[PDB]
Amino acid sequence: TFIMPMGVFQANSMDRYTRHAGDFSTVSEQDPRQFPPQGIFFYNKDGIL
Amino acid sequence: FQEAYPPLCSSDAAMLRTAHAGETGADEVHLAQYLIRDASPLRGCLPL
Repeated sequence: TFIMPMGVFQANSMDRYTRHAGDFSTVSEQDPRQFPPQGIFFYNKDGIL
Repeated sequence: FQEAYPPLCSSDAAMLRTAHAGETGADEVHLAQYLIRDASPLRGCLPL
């Protein structure tokens, strides 16, 4: 049996760190990763996402 | 001998472990936190 957390938001502002400056940038003036997550992605039996 | 061996300890959980799927962190101090590297006789034991 596998268990997986979905909507978990890291509440501490210390825990919301980035390992480098330009890791996942966009064209958007607001980085769309600060927002709390709403899904989770894994692999299938065949390796499909 | 009246001494105490310090273990792998750090004041931040961020630098306690690195992103390479393997070995742990090795940075000494980042800004004002610290990571005291392991000096105990359990250098190559107790898997993490």
